Amino acid sequence: HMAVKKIAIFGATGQTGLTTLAQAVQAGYEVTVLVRDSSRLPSEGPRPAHVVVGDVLQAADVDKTVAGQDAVIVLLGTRNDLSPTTVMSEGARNIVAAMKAHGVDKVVACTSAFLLWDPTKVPPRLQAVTDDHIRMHKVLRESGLKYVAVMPPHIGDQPLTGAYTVTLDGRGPSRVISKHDLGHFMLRCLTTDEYDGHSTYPSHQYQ
Amino acid sequence: MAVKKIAIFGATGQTGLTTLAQAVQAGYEVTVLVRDSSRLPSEGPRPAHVVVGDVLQAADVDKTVAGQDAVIVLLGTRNDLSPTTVMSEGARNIVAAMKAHGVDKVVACTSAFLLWDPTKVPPRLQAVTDDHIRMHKVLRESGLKYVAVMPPHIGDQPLTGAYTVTLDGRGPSRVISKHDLGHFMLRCLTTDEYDGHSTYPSHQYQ
Ligand SMILES: NC(=O)c1ccc[n+]([C@@H]2O[C@H](COP(=O)([O-])OP(=O)(O)OC[C@H]3O[C@@H](n4cnc5c(N)ncnc54)[C@H](OP(=O)(O)O)[C@@H]3O)[C@@H](O)[C@H]2O)c1
Ligand SMILES: NC(=O)c1ccc[n+]([C@@H]2O[C@H](COP(=O)([O-])OP(=O)(O)OC[C@H]3O[C@@H](n4cnc5c(N)ncnc54)[C@H](OP(=O)(O)O)[C@@H]3O)[C@@H](O)[C@H]2O)c1
Ligand SMILES: CC1(C)CCC(C)(C)c2cc(NC(=O)c3ccc(C(=O)O)cc3)ccc21
Repeated sequence: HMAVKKIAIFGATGQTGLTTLAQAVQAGYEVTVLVRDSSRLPSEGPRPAHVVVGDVLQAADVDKTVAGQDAVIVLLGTRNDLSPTTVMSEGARNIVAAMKAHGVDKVVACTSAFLLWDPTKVPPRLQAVTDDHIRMHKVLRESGLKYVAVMPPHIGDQPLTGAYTVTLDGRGPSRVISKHDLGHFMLRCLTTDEYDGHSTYPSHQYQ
Repeated sequence: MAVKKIAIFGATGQTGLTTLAQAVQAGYEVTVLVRDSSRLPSEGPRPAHVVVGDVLQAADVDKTVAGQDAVIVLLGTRNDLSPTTVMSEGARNIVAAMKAHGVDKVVACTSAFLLWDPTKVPPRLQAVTDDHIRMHKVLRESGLKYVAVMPPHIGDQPLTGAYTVTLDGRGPSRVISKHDLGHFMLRCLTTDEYDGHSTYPSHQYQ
């Protein structure tokens, strides 16, 4: 019945991206992914409708990915690399410009629950990556787009439940969210305007 | 000192716009150098003088620095991904103009990266950070009374006037509102105590 039907997913080959992609395909979305390496997509796994091979640091590649979409999901990250980086904030800059040029309004983007923390209490080893989450959140907040700021705590390997808590504009009662539940939530944000302009912290107790 | 007339370079950026607004509200006679005056707000506080030009033309810079009591430098080129000298070349023009016109006080903003180990700088920001360093040395070698403002993350929180200022080192917090940052650049015009120092404004925003 397709109010939102065509979506771009950035970071679809990552931990959360892969299950977000699987869930999106099963839910009937027509998914376009931007991937650096097509081999990162599972050969047996569910196939997106459209693959763009390129880099989020090329405006041209982002433009090709955002063209014609109804909404954008952002799950960019640096895997376990804790080095100083601007890939997420610069990627978000390109995504914002592409959305504005192509008339896409809705962006659901994952940073981190550390953006709800006292900034001085972030573990030093995570500060470089958190610094770029901060830069990225500022890019998206200042864009004027309909931006849902997803700020998860630890991403785990527990099941899909669809039963997690969503805390608005503050830290939630648990310190973990499964990658499957986080992906479920990213997609849920496509079906409602209630989180637009808010920060959201999904979390759950797996039992 | 008795600072009434200031030039602002970089007035159309995010920090420059609120520094300009606050300077006009406080009563400074502000001159700005802009490439396109349509980039200045049509409403609210407006500067007293507008020079149309850019910081890479020594004549435009001389026209902007002439007659001033102090200079505020809010130049940026963080669009740049690879070696660039716009900021340091601009500071060279500004220093030459201040010397020619007898202007002694410069308050310039670079980045708190200049107070961190260089391995803290993200690779795609190293070029702009390298030119921040070059601009800082151009101003440190100046012999002019130079306050180096080296802020951390610049946020959009409302003005508080309650931030802390750390001297020659990093402070406790890691963010400064663009409004508090502009407030501090203006405060540097009212005192000698920061001259020849690096300054790190920061605050925790409830
Ligand atoms: N407990 C946690 O792990 C945790 C907690 C809170 C927040 N976070 C944050 O949550 C977000 C998602 O985490 P995650 O574990 O699901 O992600 P991830 O496994 O790190 O995957 C990151 C995705 O971004 C892609 N990517 C990186 N650079 C790219 C580039 N230049 N161009 C195009 N794509 C690029 C990656 O592609 P490749 O496959 O080519 O590498 C990958 O698909 C991250 O930002 C993370 O920092 C994680
Ligand atoms: N973003 C951060 O979190 C952060 C943190 C620490 C430090 N800083 C640094 O603080 C400084 C200012 O902050 P910002 O973010 O507000 O900068 P910004 O938004 O990028 O503003 C750039 C300003 O620089 C002027 N400019 C650039 N090249 C010029 C040229 N040839 N001639 C004349 N003017 C020129 C521009 O004037 P015209 O447009 O009229 O040409 C413009 O007003 C920057 O250097 C930045 O790197 C930023
Ligand atoms: C850089 C990266 C991807 C490396 C891997 C780990 C180390 C896994 C990681 C962990 C977090 N954050 C959290 O795990 C977390 C947990 C609870 C709260 C909270 O209680 O608010 C907040 C944040 C953020 C980024 C990262």
